[PDB]
Amino acid sequence: PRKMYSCAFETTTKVEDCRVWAYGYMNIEDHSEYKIGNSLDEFMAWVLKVQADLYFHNLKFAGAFIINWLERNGFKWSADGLPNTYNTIISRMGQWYMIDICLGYKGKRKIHTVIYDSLKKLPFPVKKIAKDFKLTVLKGDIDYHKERPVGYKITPEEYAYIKNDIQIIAEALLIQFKQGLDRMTAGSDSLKGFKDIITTKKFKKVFPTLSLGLDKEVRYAYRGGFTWLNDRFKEKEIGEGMVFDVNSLYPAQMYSRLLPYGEPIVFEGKYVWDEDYPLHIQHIRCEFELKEGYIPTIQIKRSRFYKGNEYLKSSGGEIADLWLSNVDLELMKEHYDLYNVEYISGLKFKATTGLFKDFIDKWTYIKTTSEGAIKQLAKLMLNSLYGKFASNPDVTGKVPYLKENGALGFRLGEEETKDPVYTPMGVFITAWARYTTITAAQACYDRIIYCDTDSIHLTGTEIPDVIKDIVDPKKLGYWAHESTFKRAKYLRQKTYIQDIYMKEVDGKLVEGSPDDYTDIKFSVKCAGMTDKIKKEVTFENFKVGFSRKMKPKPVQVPGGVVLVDDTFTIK
DNA sequence: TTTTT
Repeated sequence: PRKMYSCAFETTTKVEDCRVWAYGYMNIEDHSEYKIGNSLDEFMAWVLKVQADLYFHNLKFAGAFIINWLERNGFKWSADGLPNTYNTIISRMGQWYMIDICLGYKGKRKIHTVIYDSLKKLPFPVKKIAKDFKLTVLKGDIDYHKERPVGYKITPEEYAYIKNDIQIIAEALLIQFKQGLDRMTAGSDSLKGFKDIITTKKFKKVFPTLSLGLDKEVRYAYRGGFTWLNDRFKEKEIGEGMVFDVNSLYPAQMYSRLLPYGEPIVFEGKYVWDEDYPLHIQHIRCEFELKEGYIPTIQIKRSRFYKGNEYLKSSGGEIADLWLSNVDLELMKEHYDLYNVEYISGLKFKATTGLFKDFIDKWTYIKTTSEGAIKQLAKLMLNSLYGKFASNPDVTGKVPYLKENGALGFRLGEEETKDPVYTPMGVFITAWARYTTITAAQACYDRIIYCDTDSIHLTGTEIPDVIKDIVDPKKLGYWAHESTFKRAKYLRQKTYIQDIYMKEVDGKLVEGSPDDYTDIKFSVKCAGMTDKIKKEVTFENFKVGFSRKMKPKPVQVPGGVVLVDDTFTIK
């Protein structure tokens, strides 16, 4: 039985002198067992003797300073566990998942101490986890720009802050660990809770593993949410309008849409209706023109010769080679006119609508009859399951080494292959979800402004008649009227601002309407903006260009990493 | 509005 601890480092800001000036660790299953020093060598010695599992919230940060030490202390990265060797799992994108420090072997059992990332399990800021889990959290933050030489003495205040940080993460991790949720990520915790309910044996027969070629083609039909801005509104300031959000978009699809399963069946040319294999993916070649008065829906995989992340109005003289789920193809045919079509090949699948019902009823129930921590975790169980299917085959990531500077550095590693869960289920879930949003936006075409996965934004304050019957504040799969604004401005996908109508309900500010409001909440949404950068934004300064050097970014220096106030610009 | 100091 390996132990588990919540750990955190408080680091220096000096680009020259970067080091741990305070550390802390807390036994997760025993918060009385804890320590808070000020010496990394002190910490690291312990890290080597414990033979347990550690968890730093946002390993990415703390993981740096950890590598720095290992490299300068008889440790070097190694493929497969070796005495005084250390392996790691860092994705090709810079996401840390595990640092496995090996010390040797006792007969067989590897003597090691694995360091994990809590963020991969509780994907939120500590401050947030505190609030949503209702965990005591001290207000304020340790003075970061205070000169701290080596050996500096930690004050009673800074002490409380550090203990508090690791206790918050400990109280959270413990709840999941108290339910089998002992995986590396939330996703895997969901895949776990999901197998418990249907049985691994049933899972194996339902979601068989596919060949590498078969999976490659199925992925050709995979795509994310539907994010799109109507040009008619691009960069213009508009008046009143409203926002609608689907109640649990994915869970909803998983609960009642016809979803694939089983062994696929290849076919040539155009798919032929088959009752036992209702869903399919068609490899098709054609040209197309967006029907007059319809929203674009075709996105050709980024970086080839078609504006990446943009929905095409037409193929523009060039032939398109696409792999589409039948849900995606039915949609394309209603919004576009297709010419010179060629149906090449495809895959049929058996399908049912009862695969996730038990899973979803269970966790929804808990979510409904629970509060604070339990509730959030339940939502986490419910919202992290879909993604696990749309696996990412190639686990090829970075590899560390001491860079010519005394700082941390990386480069590309060998080529490794992980086995696909069941990608066809991923293709249809996201497809079904897009269909949900897109058909609603299209029915509101005359007022549609912006769409983003599970929400549509319309001009006007009155609920559209075509939408009325599927509008409801709580029901799963329904559209909830989330807000109404007095005015707004959209610049680009996920980049806008609104003046929302707020009212008073029992003592707090809540979304209101034109006929009942007392305030106007200014609201900004832009990929990468902060609470600080936001305070400087307003209607007339919000435009393509707006920039400020207020977005700190990881700049690895000798010893670990530092956050330099860099530049942020709306492009 | 990835989340860390």
